Amino acid sequence: YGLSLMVVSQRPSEVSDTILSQCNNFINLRLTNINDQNYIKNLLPDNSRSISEILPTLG
Amino acid sequence: KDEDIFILTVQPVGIFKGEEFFQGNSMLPSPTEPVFLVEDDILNKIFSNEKTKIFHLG
Amino acid sequence: RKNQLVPSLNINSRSRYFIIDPDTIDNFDDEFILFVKDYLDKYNSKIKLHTETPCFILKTDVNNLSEYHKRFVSRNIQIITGYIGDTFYFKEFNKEPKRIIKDNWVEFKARISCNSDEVIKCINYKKCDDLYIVGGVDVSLLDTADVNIENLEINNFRELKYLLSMLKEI
Repeated sequence: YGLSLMVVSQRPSEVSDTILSQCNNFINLRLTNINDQNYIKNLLPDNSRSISEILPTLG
Repeated sequence: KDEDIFILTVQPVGIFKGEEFFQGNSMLPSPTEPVFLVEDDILNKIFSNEKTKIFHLG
Repeated sequence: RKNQLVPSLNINSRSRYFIIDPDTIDNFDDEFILFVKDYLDKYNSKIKLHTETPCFILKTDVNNLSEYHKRFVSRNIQIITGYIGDTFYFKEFNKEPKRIIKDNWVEFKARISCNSDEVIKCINYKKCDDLYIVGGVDVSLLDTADVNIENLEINNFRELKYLLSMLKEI
């Protein structure tokens, strides 16, 4: 019907998975919570799992 | 046994470009580079802020 | 000017040549050796990461260079001139110093020579990367097409040390 969502949150693990799992594109900034990196790593495409280790290092 | 091997596993926490600090990582020092021990005066410029927002915790 | 030259001085393996003119800088005879010593203690110090030997070229007679060699020998600094007395051997000027990394030994630290045609041709044969000129010497027959020419206008060795990031003040 022509609607889009931009879920912006600093605690991705606290947002409901029903809404985050429907997101196709990700703009990931620095993450320092190990419980947050683990959740977003399992939600990213498999090709980016190797490069998903830069999240705590991004500045 | 023939010689003495003293090794320290150490983790970077920043960089000094010159006379100033720059928090960061992903910097690899080339091997054989000398290693020094930091003085306390340099450590004081870190963990310090502007006088308008300094709150000494301990 | 100091912040303009702070790049290319932070690189360990990098060839730097100098065309210092003794006439321009005052008290050259009594401070040149100390300036070279404090330059080598900072730039040509590491034995594995500093693999380039700096070259110093002075605009003076070939006879006056033996006094500089004697002063360097007295102050316990190993340098090569390339002159055995009024005669230039290019096979000795363009030789790579022998390094033994077990007791921190290197055959020689710097190359201090004259401004003759033979030494100029030798420099042209093995070109450097950064060429520094002090005193406005006639740098014409050097084939300076690859090097980063950087003219320096100073009056005393303190300003030279400040420009090369060897000092915090003037």
